[PDB]
Amino acid sequence: TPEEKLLRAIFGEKASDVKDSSLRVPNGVSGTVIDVQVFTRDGVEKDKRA
Amino acid sequence: REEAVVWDILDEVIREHPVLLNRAPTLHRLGIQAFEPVLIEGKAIQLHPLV
Amino acid sequence: QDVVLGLYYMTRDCVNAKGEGMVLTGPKEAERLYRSGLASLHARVKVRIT
Amino acid sequence: KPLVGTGMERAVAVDSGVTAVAKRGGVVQYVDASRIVIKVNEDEMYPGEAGIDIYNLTKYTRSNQNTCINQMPCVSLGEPVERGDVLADGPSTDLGELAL
Amino acid sequence: EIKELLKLGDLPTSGQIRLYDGRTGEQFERPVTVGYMYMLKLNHLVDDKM
Amino acid sequence: TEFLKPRLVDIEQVSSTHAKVTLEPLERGFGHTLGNALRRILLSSMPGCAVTEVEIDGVLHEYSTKEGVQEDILEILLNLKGLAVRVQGKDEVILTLNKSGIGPVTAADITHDGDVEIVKPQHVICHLTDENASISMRIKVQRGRGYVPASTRIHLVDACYSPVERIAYNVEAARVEQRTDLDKLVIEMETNGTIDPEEAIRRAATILAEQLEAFVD
Amino acid sequence: EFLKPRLVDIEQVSSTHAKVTLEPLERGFGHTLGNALRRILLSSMPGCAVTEVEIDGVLHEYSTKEGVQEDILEILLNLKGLAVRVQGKDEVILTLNKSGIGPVTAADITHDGDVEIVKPQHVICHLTDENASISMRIKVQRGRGYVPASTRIHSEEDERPIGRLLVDACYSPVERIAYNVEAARVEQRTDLDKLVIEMETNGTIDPEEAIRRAATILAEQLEAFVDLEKPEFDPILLRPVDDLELTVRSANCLKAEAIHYIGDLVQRTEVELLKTPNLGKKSLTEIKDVLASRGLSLGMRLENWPPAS
Repeated sequence: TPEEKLLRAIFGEKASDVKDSSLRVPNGVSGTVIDVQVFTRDGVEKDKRA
Repeated sequence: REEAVVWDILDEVIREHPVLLNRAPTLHRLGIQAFEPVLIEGKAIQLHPLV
Repeated sequence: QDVVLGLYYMTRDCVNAKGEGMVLTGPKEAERLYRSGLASLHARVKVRIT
Repeated sequence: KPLVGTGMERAVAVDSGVTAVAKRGGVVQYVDASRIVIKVNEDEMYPGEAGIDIYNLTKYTRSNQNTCINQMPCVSLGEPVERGDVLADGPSTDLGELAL
Repeated sequence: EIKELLKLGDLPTSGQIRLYDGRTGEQFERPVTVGYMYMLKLNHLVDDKM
Repeated sequence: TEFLKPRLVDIEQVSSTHAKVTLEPLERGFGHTLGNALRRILLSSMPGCAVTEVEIDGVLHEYSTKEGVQEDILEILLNLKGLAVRVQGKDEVILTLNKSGIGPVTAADITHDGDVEIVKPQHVICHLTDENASISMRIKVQRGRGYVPASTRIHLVDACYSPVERIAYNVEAARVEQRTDLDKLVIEMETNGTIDPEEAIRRAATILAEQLEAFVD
Repeated sequence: EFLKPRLVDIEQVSSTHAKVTLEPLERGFGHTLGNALRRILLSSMPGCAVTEVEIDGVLHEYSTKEGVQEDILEILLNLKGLAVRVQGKDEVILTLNKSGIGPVTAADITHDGDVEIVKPQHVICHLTDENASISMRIKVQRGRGYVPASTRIHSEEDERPIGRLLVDACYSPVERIAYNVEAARVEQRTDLDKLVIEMETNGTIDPEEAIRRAATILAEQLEAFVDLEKPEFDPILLRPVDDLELTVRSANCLKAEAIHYIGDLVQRTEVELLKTPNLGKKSLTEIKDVLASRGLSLGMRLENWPPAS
């Protein structure tokens, strides 16, 4: 919006075509990661870590 | 962020500001009673014995 | 429940107990007698009260 | 372990599969916090394939949300084991008994 | 049998002993029962309920 | 691994002879150890003098009646415990009650000696009935480091020495910043007026420090 | 007018515990002290408990090391109970190495000037295979009270060594303290009492030291007893320069040039920077971009940096 447009203008941030959906740890709960699994649809290229 | 300063602020907004406490089968009107909050470490509600 | 067990145990009297029979000016010094181990919580005693 | 008890606790630990019970008797060849290998005695051994019974212990893993189910070997290197003895306690089992 | 097993123990039959408040260090009138009870943690744990 | 000593100490003292003091923050557990011990000394061991014995001018015994006084002798003994005696360097003094008449003998009706100081002349000792109502006698005091009962004068007045009429210590939770739970210690005490509460404490725990002078470093 | 007490024979019985005694005790003071000392004895005393343990191939405490029958969690748990003592150091890292089939005790570590292993037989864990080897960095520090691993992470600040498994702090010499006042008849006095304080310990502290420091804190607390809205600059300016997430090369130059906070940086000028060692056009280009991204630039003059407390 107008005032939002000015806000990016002063502080010079490029507002992304992408929004953050990232999975983050629930509030207050804290622990150690003992494992990670990666499932992929058949045909999408598996990324590096996976 | 839970900056250290807010806890003191919470003590201000809490002071005179009752909260309603209620238990499961509300029967007579005493099933809901108002109390003045006292900040307590821990996840449990502490409840005056006489009540 | 606990509180009523306390007060009952508080005011109850046995037949013979430490401090039986003595006399005190007032409750202040009654507690002073008790806390010190001189007088039993329950013993028949005359004390001045107002 | 229960300090005061009844005597079913042995049966409960074993019958539930939480603990790991020896299939055949013999002597322990190898004990690791990971696996347990038992060298079978001949009376219990079948003629073909010879064999040793290898028990792969379960390690830290997910329960039907959210507990952890983890086994610890209760036996030591080179120990006599008889058929039907607890090789390892599961969660809430101590030496073959039921400890809740 | 319990009393007999308590006899081998060196511990009294009443199953009660003298106990002292860790605060004042004073004794407790009457013996209190002390012993070993098996106790469970049910899983209601509070940082679920809150 | 340095230690914790407290900060801010409100003393709200009712009247003069009565006081309730709060001291916070402490380290967890310390309010109770400091509190209790300070209570033990204050109660069971304190320097002070009140009454071990008084001769009876009326009779030779503790079981008897007087002429002109409705108070029983035990009543007067009661009153005796309540007389405030602060004696100077003089270790044991003795006074006289000389007075008579139609009205109660107060503490201003007692002779005034040199080293004797009574904090309340107003104190009511016993009444005085009609007419002449013969009364006066000699009173001997005594010192104690504690409270001395009646049966303890084994070779009679229960001797209440310790200026403390009452001592209680309330331990409540103290909040310091990122320190979760602490002890906030509130000492409430009444005195017989000889020494004010505030200093009785000071000395009360000064006794404590001196017993320890053999350990520190 | 009063009598002060003092100690007397302190009788050691086992390497663990001992019975100290305190004669010169007046009427009732046996209780006034004995509980007050138990109080300070059980809790606040100095102690050294193992804290951070970084082991070989172990990623987290929930895994299993091939070749050892103890779950890592259990080995961590065994360490919390390793009793040690240092002298002039407040934290030391001990290197434990051993291999081969057999028990690995606590005496197998590598000795240090302040290292005293009070229980050389204390079992760290077993070893189940001919060639199986465990190397470990064991960080022991000294402190007071109970500090569980949980409260240990607030400060953080690059605890990144994913290999470092924290354990819970056991700090305390005292195990069990009990006091009994039996009447001590010194040859002449009416009635005086004694104090038999029978204590119990992990072997890392001597009786006299304890009982002394106990009373030490006590009177030390009586000490007190005896007598009776305008922010100016932008808050972001006081954030450390590390918050800019510069290149390794660029970050070191600023610390090397005495530029530690954002406020210091916004003052320095373009001209000055190419003259500082290691910085060329390439390095400076990175810096100009990150500053514009937070609404800043170089060389702004502030007539009052910084204020004022």
